[PDB]
Amino acid sequence: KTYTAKPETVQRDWFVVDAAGQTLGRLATEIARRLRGKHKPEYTPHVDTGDYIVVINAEQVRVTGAKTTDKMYYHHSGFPGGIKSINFEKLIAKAPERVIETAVKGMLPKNPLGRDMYRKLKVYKGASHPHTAQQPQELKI
Amino acid sequence: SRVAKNPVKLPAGVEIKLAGQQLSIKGAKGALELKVHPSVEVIQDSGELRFAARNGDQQTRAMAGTTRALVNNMVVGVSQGFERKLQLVGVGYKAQAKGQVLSLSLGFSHPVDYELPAGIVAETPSQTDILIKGIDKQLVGQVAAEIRDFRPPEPYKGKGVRYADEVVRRKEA
Amino acid sequence: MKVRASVKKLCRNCKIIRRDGIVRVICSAEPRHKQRQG
Amino acid sequence: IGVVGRKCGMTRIFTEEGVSIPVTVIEVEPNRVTQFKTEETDGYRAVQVTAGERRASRVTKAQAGHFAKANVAAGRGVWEFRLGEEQYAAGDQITVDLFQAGQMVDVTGESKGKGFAGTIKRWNFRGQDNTHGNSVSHRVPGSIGQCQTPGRVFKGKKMSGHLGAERVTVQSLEIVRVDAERNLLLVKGAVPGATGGDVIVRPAAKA
RNA sequence: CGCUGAAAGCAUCUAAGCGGGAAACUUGCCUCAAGAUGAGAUCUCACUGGGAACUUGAUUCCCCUGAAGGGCCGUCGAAG
RNA sequence: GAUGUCGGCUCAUCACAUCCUGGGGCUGAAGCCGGUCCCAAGGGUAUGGCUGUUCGCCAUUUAAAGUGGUACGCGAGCUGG
RNA sequence: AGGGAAACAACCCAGACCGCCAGCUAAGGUCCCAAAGUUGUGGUUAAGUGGUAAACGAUGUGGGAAGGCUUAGACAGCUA
Repeated sequence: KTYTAKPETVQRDWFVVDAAGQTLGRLATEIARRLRGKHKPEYTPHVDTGDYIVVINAEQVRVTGAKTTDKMYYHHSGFPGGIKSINFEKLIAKAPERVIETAVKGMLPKNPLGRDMYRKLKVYKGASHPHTAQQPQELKI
Repeated sequence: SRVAKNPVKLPAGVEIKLAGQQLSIKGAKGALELKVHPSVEVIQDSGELRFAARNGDQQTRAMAGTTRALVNNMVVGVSQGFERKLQLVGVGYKAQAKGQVLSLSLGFSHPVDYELPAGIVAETPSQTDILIKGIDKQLVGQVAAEIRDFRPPEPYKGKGVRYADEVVRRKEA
Repeated sequence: MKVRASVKKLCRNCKIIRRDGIVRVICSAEPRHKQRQG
Repeated sequence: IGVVGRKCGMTRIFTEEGVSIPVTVIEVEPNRVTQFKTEETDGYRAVQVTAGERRASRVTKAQAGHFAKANVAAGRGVWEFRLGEEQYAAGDQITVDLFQAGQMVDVTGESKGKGFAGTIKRWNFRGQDNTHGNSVSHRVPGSIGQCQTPGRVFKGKKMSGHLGAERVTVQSLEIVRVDAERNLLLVKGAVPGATGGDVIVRPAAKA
């Protein structure tokens, strides 16, 4: 019968991404492919096999056309009349690391695996990460 | 005909410091003007300048005309000082420059004290005239507009600040 | 201004400008020819 | 930076002109500095300030060693104040003398607490009638929400429950007199709490 | 409402560039707020015994040991 | 083999096609007032006489006494004209 | 009944005797949720059109035939 992966025998790696002019949703579709594990031959859906990602410049990211002065990010507070909105340009000066997380979070399953695949994503707005001990390799510059 | 074909013919010892990306005109009577062009082709001849263009879009056919008139204004600026004649119309109105402060009397309750931004000087030969001397059109023209919008004119009396003579309309009461 | 759905010239002095995606009419003569949207 | 006082009572003093000034009297124990939080370990920049006289049986050995880095030898309570830029070192009695006459101040206390209050006392919620046919419901609340279409009650409503011993500040009062000999601040107005409470006096925010 | 300015020899607030702009928006003022499962940060205090089984992040048992502290209990409180 | 109908009280929430306050083209806008149209939903938005009345018509105010949705909001919350 | 249209008796596809961890296809599809092309070629749209609509308005733009005047100096512009 066909082989399934085992969670105590899984091997995981450390990648680092530079986002310095990458288009937002074309960058983010290749992170979310490699967090789920479609690049490995031993992929089963019910276990998590995938590589930790570190993203280093989450403020250099680029969007196309007139979308910088548009693209409201709506969310509701719970109270009556509590709808709130903030566009792309004003958001990126407030918290730059939450643009690129909410784009990847919507390209994942909504399971308790999706919450577990989302913990392998680690973004930074700086230029260096506190993970030199794990020694991530570069991919796809 | 197009303005992008006519050359610049810079007069009387005006120095170009061109890097290809950031042209820098330095002359006498004021200096240190510089602009950056997005993508045109600038050749540097024996006393003139011609602005060639790249890819024949609507947006390179439009840049080479704009960047020609901007470079031409930097040449005249170190040559001639840009000025704007603002006259004052009305009783009880006056203006007097005090160094770098231009303070006015416009019939308000408190007097306005307008401050000039940079190396640009307002001289008053009268109580009802302003002369604003500078080196670039856009900065002379901006300061002359912001003085004008303190008390704009009136079709019934004309009682308000008013620049270079031909601006006004009227009607009866 | 005078918001319409059909703007057009009224005298010889009116020029029709499309400023920031909207069809305006400005008149160098009399201001009662100023028309906004159309 | 401010001073931690104690509410003592309301009095009334007279201008010799003829007017009366309602005054709240506040006792100030001199306040020792426990520690000084620099910006480099802690991020922010603050002090710790302590009022005295607690018995030396109730301090735990965690605390008793904490008031021995500085020789504070402390009593009840440990408050903290966020400050812009100043230098306070080891233990320094911050006294009343920061203030002068005038000097708009802010005063934070808790409040007196009322137990479980209905909507009339809590929210000032005018009630139904008394005669004219009314049943048992004489000062109950009215209706809550709409019919079928939200179906729910809507968060944030104004029902009833526990008037507060919550923390309340009154703002922009003024100092009438500063007494260094008996350690008093006299403040013109009302001060939140009960008598014998605890009160913090900051220089004013708005001003 | 503009200032420079082409395309479109002129004009033109716009295509590039550069400003002024309202109780609405975001801070600003008062309160809750690390169950913020991403569960943060400082300072200071406590505890330094063996043995066997089975299999060694070693697990389990037996015996000595119970500190920092906290809780029950009592007198109460402008806290309930 | 049951979804209790009009007006009042209590408590409300949203829309904007704005009654008030805020910014402002044009006027057959002298000044004080206005007329009309674009932008704006932050907080406000009357006590009474007469009728079962909502509506209305009056008396007197006020910066102004807004027009709609929510089973023509709301009876396991009240009344029962 | 099954697959497609986000969920969708009656619209498209196809009519289930039972078992299989076997292969080729239909309508619908091939960036990630979600199985399969970030495939090749030639153009077009900048409005997020695509991803709701009418009289009507407009120097938006791409193509195709038309003409009208013009180095004897046209159209603009500054000059009477």
